[PDB]
Amino acid sequence: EIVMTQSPGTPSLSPGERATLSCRASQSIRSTYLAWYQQKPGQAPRLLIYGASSRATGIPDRFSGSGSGTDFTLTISRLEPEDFAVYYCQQYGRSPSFGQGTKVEIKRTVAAPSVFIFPPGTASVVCLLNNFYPREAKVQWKVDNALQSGNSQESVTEQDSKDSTYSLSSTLTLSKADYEKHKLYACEVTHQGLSSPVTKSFNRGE
Amino acid sequence: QGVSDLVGLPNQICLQKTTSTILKPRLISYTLPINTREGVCITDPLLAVDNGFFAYSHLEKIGSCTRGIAKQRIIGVGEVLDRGDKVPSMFMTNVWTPPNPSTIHHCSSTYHEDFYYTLCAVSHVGDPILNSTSWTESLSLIRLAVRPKSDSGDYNQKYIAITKVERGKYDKVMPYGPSGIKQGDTLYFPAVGFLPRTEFQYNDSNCPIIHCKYSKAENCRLSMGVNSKSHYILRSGLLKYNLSLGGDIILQFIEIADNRLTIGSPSKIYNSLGQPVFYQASYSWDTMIKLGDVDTVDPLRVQWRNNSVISRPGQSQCPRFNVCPEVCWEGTYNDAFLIDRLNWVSAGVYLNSNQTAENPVFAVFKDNEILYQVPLAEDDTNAQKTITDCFLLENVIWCISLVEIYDTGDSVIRPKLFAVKIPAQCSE
Amino acid sequence: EVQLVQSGAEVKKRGSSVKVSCKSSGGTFSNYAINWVRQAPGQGLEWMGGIIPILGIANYAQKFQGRVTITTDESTSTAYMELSSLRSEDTAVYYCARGWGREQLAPHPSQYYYYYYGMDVWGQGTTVTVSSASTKGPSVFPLAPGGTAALGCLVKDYFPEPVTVSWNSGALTSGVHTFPAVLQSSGLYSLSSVVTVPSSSLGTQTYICNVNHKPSNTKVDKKVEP
Ligand SMILES: *[C@@H]1O[C@H](CO[C@@H]2O[C@@H](C)[C@@H](O)[C@@H](O)[C@@H]2O)[C@@H](O[C@@H]2O[C@H](CO)[C@@H](O[C@@H]3O[C@H](CO)[C@@H](O)[C@H](O[C@H]4O[C@H](CO)[C@@H](O)[C@H](O)[C@@H]4O)[C@@H]3O)[C@H](O)[C@H]2NC(C)=O)[C@H](O[C@@H]2O[C@@H](C)[C@@H](O)[C@@H](O)[C@@H]2O)[C@H]1NC(C)=O
Ligand SMILES: *[C@@H]1O[C@H](CO)[C@@H](O[C@@H]2O[C@H](CO)[C@@H](O)[C@H](O)[C@H]2NC(C)=O)[C@H](O)[C@H]1NC(C)=O
Ligand SMILES: *[C@@H]1O[C@H](CO)[C@@H](O[C@@H]2O[C@H](CO)[C@@H](O)[C@H](O)[C@H]2NC(C)=O)[C@H](O)[C@H]1NC(C)=O
Ligand SMILES: *[C@@H]1O[C@H](CO)[C@@H](O[C@@H]2O[C@H](CO)[C@@H](O)[C@H](O)[C@H]2NC(C)=O)[C@H](O)[C@H]1NC(C)=O
Ligand SMILES: *[C@@H]1O[C@H](CO)[C@@H](O)[C@H](O)[C@H]1NC(C)=O
Repeated sequence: EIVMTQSPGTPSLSPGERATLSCRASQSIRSTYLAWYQQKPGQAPRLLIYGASSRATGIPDRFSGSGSGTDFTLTISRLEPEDFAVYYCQQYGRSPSFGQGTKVEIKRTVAAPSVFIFPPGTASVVCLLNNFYPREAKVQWKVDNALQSGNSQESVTEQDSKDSTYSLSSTLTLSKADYEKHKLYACEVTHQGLSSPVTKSFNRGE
Repeated sequence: QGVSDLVGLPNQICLQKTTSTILKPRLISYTLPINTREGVCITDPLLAVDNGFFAYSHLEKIGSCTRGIAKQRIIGVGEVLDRGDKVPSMFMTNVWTPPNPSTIHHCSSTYHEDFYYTLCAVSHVGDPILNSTSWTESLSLIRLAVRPKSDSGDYNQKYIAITKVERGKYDKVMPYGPSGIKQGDTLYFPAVGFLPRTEFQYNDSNCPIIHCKYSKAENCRLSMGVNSKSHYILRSGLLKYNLSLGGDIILQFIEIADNRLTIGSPSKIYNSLGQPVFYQASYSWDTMIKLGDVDTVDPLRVQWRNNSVISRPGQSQCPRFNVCPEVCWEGTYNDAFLIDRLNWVSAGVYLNSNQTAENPVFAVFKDNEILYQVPLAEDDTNAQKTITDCFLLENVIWCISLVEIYDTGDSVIRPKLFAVKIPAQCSE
Repeated sequence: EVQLVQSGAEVKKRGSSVKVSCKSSGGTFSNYAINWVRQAPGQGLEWMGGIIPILGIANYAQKFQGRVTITTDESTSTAYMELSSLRSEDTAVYYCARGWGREQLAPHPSQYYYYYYGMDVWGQGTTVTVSSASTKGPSVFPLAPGGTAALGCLVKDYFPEPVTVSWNSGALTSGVHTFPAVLQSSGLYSLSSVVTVPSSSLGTQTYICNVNHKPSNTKVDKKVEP
């Protein structure tokens, strides 16, 4: 019944550095009833803080709890490779509840997406956005003159082990019936790290 | 001289309001057998104090206070005495344990010359309040001598099952509350009657919804039962046992009058400075404290105080200081003891919280102001049920308070007992 | 030292019911609480309920009240969580976790409150897919390509996750991104795995992706060529 809101959602900041993540409750609560959990990529969460200031059995001294009333704060002193994960705050007691989570990304220099397009009763056209940063990027599909809506699906990788970039696959699925009725196929990629939108395109042929 | 009832002309007490702490509580739970172990809950407590004697009861079960397996039921009596340092202590002298501890429920004790008479319900379906339709009415009496003897037959302990109960138009009746009174040779126990909701006459026009916008007129009637569609409604009152009669024991039910009517709840009747007083717990929408001078005992009518400062914690529907009719069954038992009739000032424990059973404060208060108070534990201390009983030690007013708490030192829900002297002056 | 062990991944029809196990390896359940937490794919954690066995009490969040029964078996030192009438919204990973739990006095004539604390011991998690679609193998399609080129494999229309992809029989690793699968409104999944290579080498080398979906026991191995 109590609602927890976390912030920021997607912070981007550099290793070795200090970090502070805020959790706020829709209600005032006693400090005794609050925990901080960490979920590393694709595995179970683990407990960092309980009672809003205490590190548990087997926890490094980097992690520090703070706050009371309605505002609470987790603090990482020296960030480290493993310290890049998702962080959840939990109010517990009668009916426990989690915040939506704060995922600490890696800060790095802006990159630009390499944009590629691949042609195929159905056919699927794919557009790849290789090795870009930061995650925020948009893909707009284009048929002869058309700007499409609600017929495309999107997938994104996590940050690369080597260069900490993202790649993206967008895919346009349409029946082979409407494939011959149209002639041009393009994907427009807007990103912060490029001057102005790049667009790769083709027409059935070659 | 010694330990006596609160009668006569006691030593003076501070009648002025003060925010200083002039009350000094003491722990006296030690000369009693609450010997601690984790894994147990110690629930359903009872405290009674009369004429330098006391009755005490609890149910120790293993695990949950609700679902746990009952292990021992204690009904004990003893003396209230001066240790030598002018502080009253409680010394158990005679303890009774039933053979099956899961069957005794809702005990109530009143003192008469040589004994405490404690009246209990016998149930094979759990708490009759929750299993009202399944409960076949069975009442027992355990009479305990406060000063036992050696070759006295059943003078020390006497268990007897009651067969003759005059319940009037109520389907069944039951003791509900810690303690009651004597009038001559006639004992009166706080009690409750179960009335079929079908034959409950109540003018819904009496429901006070004036300047209560979001309250309907039915809410009073619907709140006379454990929930809106309960088969029964609960009507508080007394059970009368006249010791002069002889023959098979007869108990007779006496319903409480319908002024400031609220759902049957644990109550208690006691003598203070010559005259009887009634406290009824606010288990309903009327959350301001319910106590007052008994006008008549039989029929039972109560001049409820118009108290505007003492209430009890509730839940989201009928929380502390709620005054508008709602359909709810919430709240706690926190009684109060009249210690000065001329100014009508009382002493008792309340839970300083709106929607949580915690923060017990011992307070001396009048109808519209708390004269002075002191916390009995820390801010967040889980505490629910309090029974306060005051008396005299060498003509000085002392109160003994039972508080059902979560004990953090042993992680056990259990009763603790405090002794508070009421100070003469308002300044240290 | 103790850790918890949960049952295996399950796939169930819409409207069916699930009963997930969670067993204590090291000791009994003695006095702790077992909470049940769930994580929808790509989403956050939500507490579903908890149980305190030594008290014989279970408590649930409102959103899951009625749909969830949290039971135990102290003979087997084993808690169970049964969800019923599974909707697609219940496709998730269900962890069991352990923390302290305390019974408290409530402002009610009969009720008691029950407090579930921070959870410090976690099970490995149990994936539960709910879908009306049936087990199927994937169609492996190629995606063939001014100084760097991209190629890849499209692993389309396979229902039971997962599928695995390698390049050049696991010899090509650098510059590879295998994307997280997406679910089509057909109730089937589709994935893409891609590679950046030198354009100079479009003729020098030959690239082969190895799609292997075990639930169907597929091993299509498809080439890519201009
Ligand atoms: C615990 O509950 C107390 C009672 O709650 C009330 O009753 C329940 C059933 C429900 O109806 C609630 O809505 C009620 O608030 C809380 O104390 C009450 O606080 C309110 C204000 O929040 C008080 O009110 C005032 O009443 C005065 C008369 O007694 C009016 O003069 C006054 O009117 C003026 O101000 C109001 C706006 O406040 C405007 O209408 C006008 O501007 C006008 O000039 C208020 O209406 C009420 O008297 C209090 N009742 C008490 C103390 O018995 C309590 O909340 C706390 O109250 C005090 C102690 C402060 O510390 C508050 O900040 C604090 O919230 C609840 N406690 C907690 C912790 O929530
Ligand atoms: C009301 O009475 C019924 C019947 O006696 C109680 O149901 C029993 O509950 C206990 C505890 O779970 C079981 O061991 C018995 O097998 C039950 N018996 C039957 C016949 O159902 C019920 O618990 C009682 N209500 C309360 C609040 O105690
Ligand atoms: C308790 O029982 C006794 C015995 O019957 C009652 O005493 C009678 O009281 C009436 C009126 O007070 C007298 O006329 C009788 O002479 C009394 N009889 C005896 C034998 O003393 C007494 O009234 C009862 N008490 C209550 C409160 O009902
Ligand atoms: C509590 O307040 C009520 C209402 O003021 C008092 O009851 C009324 O008191 C007047 C005298 O002022 C009588 O005429 C009425 O007959 C009383 N009853 C009603 C109105 O129902 C009540 O006396 C007060 N309590 C105390 C202990 O004085
Ligand atoms: C109930 O109230 C109405 C109006 O207030 C009245 O006419 C009626 O007589 C009342 N019922 C009884 C039994 O007095």
